[PDB]
Amino acid sequence: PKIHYRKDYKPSGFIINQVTLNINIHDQETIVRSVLDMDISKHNVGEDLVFDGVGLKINEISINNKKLVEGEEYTYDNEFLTIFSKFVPKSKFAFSSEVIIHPETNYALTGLYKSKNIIVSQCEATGFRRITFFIDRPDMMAKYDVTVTADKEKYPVLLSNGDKVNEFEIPGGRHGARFNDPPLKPCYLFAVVAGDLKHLSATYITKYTKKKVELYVFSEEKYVSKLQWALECLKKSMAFDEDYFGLEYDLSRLNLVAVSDFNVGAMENKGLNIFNANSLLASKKNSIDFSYARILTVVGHEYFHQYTGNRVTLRDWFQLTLKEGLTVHRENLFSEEMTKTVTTRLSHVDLLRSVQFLEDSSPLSHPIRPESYVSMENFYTTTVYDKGSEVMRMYLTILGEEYYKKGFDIYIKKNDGNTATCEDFNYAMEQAYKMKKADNSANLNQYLLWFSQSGTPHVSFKYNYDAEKKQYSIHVNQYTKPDENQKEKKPLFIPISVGLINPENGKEMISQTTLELTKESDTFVFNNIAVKPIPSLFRGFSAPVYIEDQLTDEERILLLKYDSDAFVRYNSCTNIYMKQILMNYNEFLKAKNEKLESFQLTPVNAQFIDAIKYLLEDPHADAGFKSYIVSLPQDRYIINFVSNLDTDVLADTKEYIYKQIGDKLNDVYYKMFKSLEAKADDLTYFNDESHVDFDQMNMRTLRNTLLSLLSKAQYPNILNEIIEHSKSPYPSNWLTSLSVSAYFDKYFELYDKTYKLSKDDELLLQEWLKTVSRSDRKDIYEILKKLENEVLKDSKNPNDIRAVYLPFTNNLRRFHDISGKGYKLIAEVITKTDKFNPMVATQLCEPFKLWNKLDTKRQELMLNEMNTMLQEPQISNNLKEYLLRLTNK
Ligand SMILES: CC(C)(C)C(=O)N[C@@H](C(=O)NO)c1ccc(Br)cc1
Ligand SMILES: [Mg+2]
Ligand SMILES: [Mg+2]
Ligand SMILES: [Zn+2]
Repeated sequence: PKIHYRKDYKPSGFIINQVTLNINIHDQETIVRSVLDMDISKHNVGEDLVFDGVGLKINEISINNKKLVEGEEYTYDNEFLTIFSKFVPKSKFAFSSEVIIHPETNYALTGLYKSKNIIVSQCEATGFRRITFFIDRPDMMAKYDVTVTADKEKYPVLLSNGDKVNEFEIPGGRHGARFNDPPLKPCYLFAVVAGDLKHLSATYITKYTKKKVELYVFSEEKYVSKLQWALECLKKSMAFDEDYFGLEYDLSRLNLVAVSDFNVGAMENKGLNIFNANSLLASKKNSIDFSYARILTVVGHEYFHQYTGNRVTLRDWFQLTLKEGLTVHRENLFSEEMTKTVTTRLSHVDLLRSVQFLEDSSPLSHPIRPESYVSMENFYTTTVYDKGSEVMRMYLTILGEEYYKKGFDIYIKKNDGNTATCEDFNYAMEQAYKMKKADNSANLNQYLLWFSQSGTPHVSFKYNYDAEKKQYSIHVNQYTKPDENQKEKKPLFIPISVGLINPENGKEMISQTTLELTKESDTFVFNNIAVKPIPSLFRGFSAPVYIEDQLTDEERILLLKYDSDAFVRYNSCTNIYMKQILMNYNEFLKAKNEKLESFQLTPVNAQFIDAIKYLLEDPHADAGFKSYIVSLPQDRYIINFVSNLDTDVLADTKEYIYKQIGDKLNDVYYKMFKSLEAKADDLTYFNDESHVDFDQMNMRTLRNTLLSLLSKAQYPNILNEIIEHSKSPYPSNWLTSLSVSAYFDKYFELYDKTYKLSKDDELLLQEWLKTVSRSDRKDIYEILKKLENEVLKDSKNPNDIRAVYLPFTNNLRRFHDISGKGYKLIAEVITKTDKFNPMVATQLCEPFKLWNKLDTKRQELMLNEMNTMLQEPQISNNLKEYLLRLTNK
């Protein structure tokens, strides 16, 4: 296993100036001819010419139109093409090759592959080497001239980067298209698409240069009517980057293409973005509400890459977070502006503090700029993406909007058309930091620790108030637990957005303030504070940290009701919940350990329940926010606070807490579920695919959340509401009716009903699969078997496999069955999947990420299955490295 190190970076001894491709798609094979106009770089030391080339069938290779003989002049081991230096020229030369590949049987979905009836490429990060020989690394910038030929019947639409400069007929019912893309680009941004595609189109005129940009969105003919929202999101994305960042699109045309088989969400190939179908296609009749936020973010994400990723690219893959973390940040700013709901920001924080915090306290923990990798695909992580985004967002919090836009502009102008590192961005921000602080002595050298230091910082507080002097103090410290990456952790630059709430009237006591914590501990003092305040800390979640507010539940309730910041309210609620959960957990645990005949449980705080009722009944309060407060924290958030987690005890704990709150508020829940119906399920714009109301969708989220609570509680005659719910035109509703019916005898009745509604739409069926997979059923294992035999079968579609299994993995009581059969089931799916798709195989390993946080029995069970997987003779490099790191080997 070759290990690559960040410290070992050095420029290539070679240069690739021009790439001339001929791609020749036939029924049984695809022939790829490539001419590389190359040169010798100043870093050259007469070394062998080594190309990346994975799974290529060599017909012939040449240097300056002279054939190379195998063995005497070169060797090829199906991974590297090694041309001995004595046969390598010392000036400008041309390398050429003709190889054969087979997209039809490429089920790894990397390189060139077939998705249903569409030929499509995926080259990031190391996919281009699976198409032809190349020095497959992002710092090898080249010009591209690409010709694609194919059967005209089967592949009328041909697409690649750049401008289409020629179209021509070919004898035998074939045709060709030539694409010239003069601007330099890394090879992972190369793309090609061939198929019977249908499209929607529009013309966008840029804000400043008034340039006409042709926008095209593609899909297979059957789903062409699901492209409308995507086109709207693209227009929105272009407008936002113009309005916020002052950035216009520089090309004549932008294509978006949806394919059914895709490993991730989408890919930002220059002028040819390629999407997972579930992240581009939607209709109000055939999609759940989440699809609309999903498509908005993903279309937005790929578009913002055009500057942060494409025009300013990476020096090496260790700088991945520079384009991904920064683009997610831009996507988040975009989404918050478009949705105009507080739940947008809350949803990102909810994701980070559950999934990413878990990762960062697991053996897989890494900094957003990793120090090493075996398979780069294994580091496209929530750490690199989402913690990266938070690190990028903190710049904005520190600098403020005005100076952040100035610093960002410096970064773009100074690095446009070039490769860049994380240091380059921090430099640009430091320039704005100097301007803001009004002295050239200020620097952001400490901030670089955010890129290099792994683990989640812990921030705790102590408060003091002197009523006589009207003086308030906030004593703060930070701490990061040592791990396998850093022996000693250093204090980070932590920006703490704070407010001070007057507990008597709920008003703000000070103006907007961001405390800059740069030491291990500090004391921030405030004068002229009339009364003892309740601190509103880390407003907007201003830093990716564990917050320990040290507030009483009384104080947290007051913030929940009266604070102005959405997150702090949300977090105060979260902290009240966590305290309750941890208390009841230990009480349940001690009773189990000591085998007690009787014991007591601490009831849920009555004033807390009163506060929930208060908010729920407030008509001016946000429906989305309401759905969060009636929901306990994510299991993966909770586990970060519990050692040797007994999943049954946690399940017991949650059930007790929900029942306590339900026994008081169920009537309020039902009353709200009925009153929200009119606005939530309004059909006025059901046939307008460009009209999306995120507030209305939040109301539906609240209704479906309340319905779930009422169903679990077996509320009187709630089954009637469930039946009526199944007749709703909105998929979010009638799929909800399926999952909540799990607690009734009518489940399999709705199972068949919803299946018939879903079966004729590829994406809708996959949502149905997720709904079934996540169903709280005692017979879920029998149900999964039914899905495998009747629906899933032999499908190699990642959307299909992930839909069937991943939701089930979050079933706290059933997946973590003490027999370990849940662990055995997924390990079998992982090993099975690994034979044709290593990336998705590692994706299916997500349940095992918390293995060492569980009780000793469940630890042993998970560990056994992972060791079983590790001993599979044909295990991929991706899966092997992932499991080796996860199990600390
Ligand atoms: C769902 C989400 C994580 C946002 C995604 O699609 N990421 C892309 C990406 O960054 N597109 O620009 C992605 C692309 C390549 C690889 Br390998 C992994 C993830
Ligand atoms: Mg091959
Ligand atoms: Mg299919
Ligand atoms: Zn991206």
